[PDB]
Amino acid sequence: PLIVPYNLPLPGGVVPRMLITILGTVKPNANRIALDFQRGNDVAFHFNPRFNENNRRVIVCNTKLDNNWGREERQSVFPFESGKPFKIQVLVEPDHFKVAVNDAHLLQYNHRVKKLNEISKLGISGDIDLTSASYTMI
Ligand SMILES: NC(=O)[C@@H]1O[C@H](CO)[C@H](O)[C@H](O)[C@@H]1S[C@@H]1O[C@H](CO)[C@H](O)[C@H](O)[C@H]1O
Ligand SMILES: [Mg+2]
Repeated sequence: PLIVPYNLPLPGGVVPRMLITILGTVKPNANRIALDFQRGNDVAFHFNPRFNENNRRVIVCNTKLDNNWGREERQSVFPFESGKPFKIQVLVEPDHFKVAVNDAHLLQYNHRVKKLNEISKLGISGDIDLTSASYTMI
C-alpha cells in the first residue's frame, strides 16, 4: 500500500476539473482520518472524519491560515465504518471542493483559499490502510 501519513504532490496546485481519488481501508476501532490540501504551511481544505467526538461521528472541515484554524463546517452524514474499504473523490469545482465517498455525494466546501494553483500538496493521515492516492483531469 502506502505509508501513512502520506504526502501526495499536486503539481501546479489544483484547478477546476481536477479529481483527486483516495482509496484505502479504515482500520479497526478507528479514531480519525484527515485530508489536508495545503498551500505551503496553510491548509486550504482540511477534511477530518472523527469517529468519537462525545460518542458521535462527525466530519469536520476547516481552513488553516498563518497557523490559525478558521470556522469549522460540520457534517453528521458519516459514510465511513471501521474495518471497511472506502473511496474518497474530491473534485475541484469553480467555487467549491465537491466530495463524494463510495460514489455518493457527501459535502461541498466553498473555496476560502483563492490561489488554487498554489495548493500543491495533499497530506493523507489517520487510522487507515492507504491503498492509493492519485488525480486526473475530467
Ligand atoms: N482548534 C481547536 O483546538 C478546536 O478545539 C475545540 C475544543 O475547544 C474543538 O475540538 C474543535 O474541533 C477544534 S480541534 C482541531 O480542529 C481542527 C479543525 O478545526 C483540526 O481538526 C485539528 O487537528 C484539531 O486539533
Ligand atoms: Mg489565497
